[PDB]
Amino acid sequence: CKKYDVECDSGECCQKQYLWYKWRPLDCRCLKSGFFSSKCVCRDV
Amino acid sequence: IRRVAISTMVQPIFSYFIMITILIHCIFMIMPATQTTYILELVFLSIYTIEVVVKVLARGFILHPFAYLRDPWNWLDFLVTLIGYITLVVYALRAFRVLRSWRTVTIVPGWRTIVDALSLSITSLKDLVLLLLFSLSVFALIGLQLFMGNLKHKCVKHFPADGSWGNFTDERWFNYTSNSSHWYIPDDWIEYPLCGNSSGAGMCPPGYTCLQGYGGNPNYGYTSFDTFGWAFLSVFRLVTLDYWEDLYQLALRSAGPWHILFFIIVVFYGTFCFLNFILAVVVMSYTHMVKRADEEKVVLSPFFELFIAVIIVLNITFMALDHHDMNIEFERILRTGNYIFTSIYIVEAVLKIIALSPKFYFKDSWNVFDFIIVVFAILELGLVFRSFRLLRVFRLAKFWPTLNNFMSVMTKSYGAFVNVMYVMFLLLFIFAIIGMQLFGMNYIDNMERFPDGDLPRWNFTDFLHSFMIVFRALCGEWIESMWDCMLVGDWSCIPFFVAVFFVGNLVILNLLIALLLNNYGWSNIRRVCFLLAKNKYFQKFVTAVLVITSVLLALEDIYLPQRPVLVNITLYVDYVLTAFFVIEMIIMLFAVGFKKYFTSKWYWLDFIVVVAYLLNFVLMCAGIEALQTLRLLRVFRLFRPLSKVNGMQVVTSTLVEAVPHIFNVILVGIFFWLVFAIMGVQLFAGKFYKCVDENSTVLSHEITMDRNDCLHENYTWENSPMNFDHVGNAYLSLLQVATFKGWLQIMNDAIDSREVHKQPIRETNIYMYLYFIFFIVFGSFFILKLFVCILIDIFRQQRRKAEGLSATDSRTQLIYRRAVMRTMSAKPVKRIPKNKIQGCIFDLVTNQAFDISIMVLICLNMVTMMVEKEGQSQHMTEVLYWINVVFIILFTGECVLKLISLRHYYFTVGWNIFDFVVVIISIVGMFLADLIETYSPTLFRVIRLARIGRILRLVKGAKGIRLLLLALRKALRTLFNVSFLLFVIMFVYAVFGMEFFMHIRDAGAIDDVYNFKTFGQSIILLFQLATSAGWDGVYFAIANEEDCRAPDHELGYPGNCGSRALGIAYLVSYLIITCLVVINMYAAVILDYVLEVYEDSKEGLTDDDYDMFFEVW
Ligand SMILES: CN(C)[C@H]1CCCC[C@@H]1Nc1ccc(S(=O)(=O)NC(=O)c2cc(Cl)c(OCC3CCCC3)cc2F)c(F)c1
Ligand SMILES: CC(C)CCC[C@@H](C)[C@H]1CC[C@H]2[C@@H]3CC=C4C[C@@H](OC(=O)CCC(=O)O)CC[C@]4(C)[C@H]3CC[C@]12C
Ligand SMILES: *[C@@H]1O[C@H](CO)[C@@H](O)[C@H](O)[C@H]1NC(C)=O
Ligand SMILES: *[C@@H]1O[C@H](CO)[C@@H](O)[C@H](O)[C@H]1NC(C)=O
Ligand SMILES: *[C@@H]1O[C@H](CO)[C@@H](O)[C@H](O)[C@H]1NC(C)=O
Repeated sequence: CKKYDVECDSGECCQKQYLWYKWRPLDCRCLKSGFFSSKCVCRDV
Repeated sequence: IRRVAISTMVQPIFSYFIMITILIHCIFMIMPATQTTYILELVFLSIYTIEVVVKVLARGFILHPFAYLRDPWNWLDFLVTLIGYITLVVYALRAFRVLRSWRTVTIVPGWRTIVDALSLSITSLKDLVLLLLFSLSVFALIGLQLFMGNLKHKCVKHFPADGSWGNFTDERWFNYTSNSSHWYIPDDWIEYPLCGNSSGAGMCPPGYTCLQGYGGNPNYGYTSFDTFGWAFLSVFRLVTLDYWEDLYQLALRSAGPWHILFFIIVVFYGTFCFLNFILAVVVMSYTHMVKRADEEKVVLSPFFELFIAVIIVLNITFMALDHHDMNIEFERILRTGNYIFTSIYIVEAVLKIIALSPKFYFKDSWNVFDFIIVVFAILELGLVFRSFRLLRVFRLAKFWPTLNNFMSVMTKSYGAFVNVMYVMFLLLFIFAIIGMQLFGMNYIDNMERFPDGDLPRWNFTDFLHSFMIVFRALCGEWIESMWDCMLVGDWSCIPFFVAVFFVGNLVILNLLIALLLNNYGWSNIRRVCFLLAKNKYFQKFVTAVLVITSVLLALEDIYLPQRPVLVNITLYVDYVLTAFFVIEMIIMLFAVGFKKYFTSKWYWLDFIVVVAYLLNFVLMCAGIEALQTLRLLRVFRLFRPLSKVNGMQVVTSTLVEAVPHIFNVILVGIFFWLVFAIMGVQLFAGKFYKCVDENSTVLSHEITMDRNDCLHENYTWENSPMNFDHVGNAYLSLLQVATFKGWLQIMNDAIDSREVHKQPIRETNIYMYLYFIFFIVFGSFFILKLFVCILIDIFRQQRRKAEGLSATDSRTQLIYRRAVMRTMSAKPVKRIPKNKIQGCIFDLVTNQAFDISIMVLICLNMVTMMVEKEGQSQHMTEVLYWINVVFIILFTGECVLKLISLRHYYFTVGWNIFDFVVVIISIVGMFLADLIETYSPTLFRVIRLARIGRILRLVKGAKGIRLLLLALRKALRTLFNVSFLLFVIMFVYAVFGMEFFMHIRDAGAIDDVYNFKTFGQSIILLFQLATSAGWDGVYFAIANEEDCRAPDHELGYPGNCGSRALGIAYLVSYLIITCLVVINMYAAVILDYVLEVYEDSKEGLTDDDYDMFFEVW
């Protein structure tokens, strides 16, 4: 598994991460990265 | 010599050489000055002197009829050359050299029409200027009388009884009260809150007393009614609707809610009437110029077309579905769909090119557009070219008839539009250069005067900011920039900004509106029931019942539960009204029958009300609390009686015939705003987040570079309330931008925006302003100004039909008919003088010298009124009172002499009657002024307004002012009907907003004084919102859904949370119905009548012509 803010495709995201002092769940979202372009990264729900 | 000068002067090469030199000079004025710029100014001055020498040796100086200085163009050029040499020999003067750039207007073809229209409008505005000065002066005097020092009211802490400040003495109390540290102010506020002891005004916290005459006025002391100059500035600001909600709220918080009446008058008379006169003058000027200009003089089968149309619509929908923070499945779908769409487009292009021979295929414009799209798509998937994807949306124009016709109209008359836009941008460039030169250094030299010593976001530091500030003023916001300019500058800021407002807003934008207008324009029972239905008394009774119950419905405020009697009255009225509605529906069903009852829209409305009330009654019988929204539907019965008012038929007919066009324009605007909103989403999605601390303050990028650093320091990663995260948010933010309300914050977040998950930096992305500018041109100056044009056309037609005129008659025939009808009614009259002494008085009175002397006396009395100010000694007040006594005595002498001279003939003339009434009022005032003031100050101040009566005589004798006032008087009934419709709409929205947002917690524009708790406060808010002023704050308050506690039905707590969806529906519907439809009606009405008057005084006969004829006869 890989950490927060890393490329992922919805099936390889860790359940939770101890990032910024709380156990935060992680889901692989996909965030704006240009015009009609987006980078898919693992971030907390 | 002379031969050479003539031969060289008229060659086009010389003209184009000079024009290129001027354009280069403009480009160099944009950039900062250096040594290179100095030498290049010398070069440019040399070129201009060569030009001037050539021209003068060609023609002469002034002597000849066609000398050098006989043309204003040469006057401008020669004056600017003189000024350039003066600046070289010996700073503020060197800005105006930019005026040379005006010559560039001649490059664009078709410029003569626009220049002539502009010049005609300016020359025609003279009489309007006189009337504007008079009306603004009258309103400034009224405001000075009403709000003198009211904006200095402050909450002062009581003198402490603990004795820390010491044993009380009058000096000690004054010393404590004057200290600024004892005035109430909430933390982080920059201005002291206003207070007032009148009912409904701002209250002070416990231990605080509302005092007057301490501290400074709001906004660095620039917003007050303390002097006639300041009152004049405030009145002009209120007339222009520039940030007027702030002054409106300050005045009502210091004085009391009833003073709303004042703002109603100035807004109605100043905004809905005069600015419409300016618009009418501009429309006539442009129409005259255009009239003169005109006088001078498989793959090729419908199924495939439908398939590609639906594919295009699907592609537009998927492009709109893009947004921030998506999941992987969604974007995989979207990208796959984009690939499929590109594949379909390639197949379309190849099948067309093969089926239809290549030579003919590229001939069609739409085919080449399609091929351009295909090339851009193949490049995009080859490899930012993804912006060009937006072009696909315009493909829908081929298939949408209305949009196609809109685009065809725009393409038909592009020349005039480009000329107007070029003139607008050239004027903006000239004003930006002048402001950059005049106010450039002051913002830097005197930064300390600013609230934090920090440069404000809008300034004149560089060319880009100067252009932005001037463009903002042209949009309509000039008072705040003027405040900052005065803070760092001097008086010169006032004429500048104000000038920018006239030229840009009231002349150029009105001219663009004028272009838009020119181009886009069992037997027993049934018998008894029919008899009872047609009966007049029964209908009046029903209307009275409806109106009484509707008015009662406005008493249901936040205090209703504390009035048990009112609750009982409400409940019993609900039951009686249910019975009444059932009986009335039964009577109407016996009268007209089922078929005609259920095919009428009004009877649908009545039936819906009946169903809602029966539902509520069965709920109350079942023990369920009544739905309030359902029982608020009875107000909707007020519209049928409202439509039956005398003269109201024209307004409602106009509105019902304008609904289809308004809907079509709304659809087209939705399309264009969809394009702009997709672009905004792609530009600013996810980039409005920022790091904030416990206090809602943004942090420096030095301390928090991004979200990781933000959260490591236990901070908040907060999103801006208005953003472009998806298409709906982009719609709402673009609505804020186009209406010019809340746009400042949106552009600030927009230009501080950086990559996602990064801290915004002040003005790191300045050029993003461009994005908004374009939108404001194509979404506000064009799409939002079509409603008024549609209304103008339809109201013109409707008034023609209302008056019985045939649709086929031409304007000259109508003017001839109006002249003939005027000639039908006319009679002479003669007076007889005395007896010798009385005859001598008669001869004295009739003489025009007497009228001019009275004219002068009235002017002097008006000036004496202007001299009054706050803080003047009691001696000065006594002296002014005695001067006014002298003037009253003189006017009373006038009345005595005229009565003696004219005997009973004095009262034949209406203005004589006005003078008589005014004189009697002034005499009674001399009797009662001593008594009234001694026995509330407000009562004396309000009753002293009758003083204004004897300076209103100044309008008597004017010709153009009389012409405008006659136009206004012919349109008074229609204007009153429009206002009554507006007030009924406001009543409906007030009751519904009282139901919805009566418990929301204080936020934004909503506070203790301004909210929906009572009907009066709701009406105050809705009157403010009917002009679209300050609706961003109201939206923020009523759409808030965070940190709100839900209602507890068991405990009876109603809640304090808002509703974003309900807030959006309420506010957007109100803005569309009032700001874009009903308010614009005013302009429509005005223009028609004004035009009707002007063509009488220009190409026809006017009542003054007959007046002269009968005075002679
Ligand atoms: C000699 N002694 C008569 C003067 C000096 C001593 C104190 C009293 C007086 N001082 C003075 C105060 C104000 C004005 S003023 O110029 O400010 N006011 C007006 O003239 C004016 C005032 C009022 Cl109350 C007014 O009543 C309204 C009418 C409407 C219906 C019935 C009442 C009409 C007026 F014209 C004025 F000249 C005179
Ligand atoms: C027919 C058209 C052309 C004109 C409509 C008339 C308006 C000028 C009227 C209608 C309702 C009136 C409002 C009804 C209720 C109030 C509340 C009133 O203040 C109070 O409630 C005083 C008590 C308190 O504040 O404690 C102040 C006047 C005001 C806003 C009125 C001001 C004048 C209004 C807007
Ligand atoms: C206001 O009160 C504070 C508190 O003692 C004092 O320091 C200050 O000097 C006072 N202001 C003036 C102008 O004296
Ligand atoms: C908010 O401002 C106060 C005073 O300006 C300051 O203590 C801090 O910046 C914020 N408050 C707290 C408790 O941190
Ligand atoms: C976040 O900031 C902390 C503090 O310096 C640093 O140790 C950490 O590596 C950073 N993580 C990321 C993903 O930037």
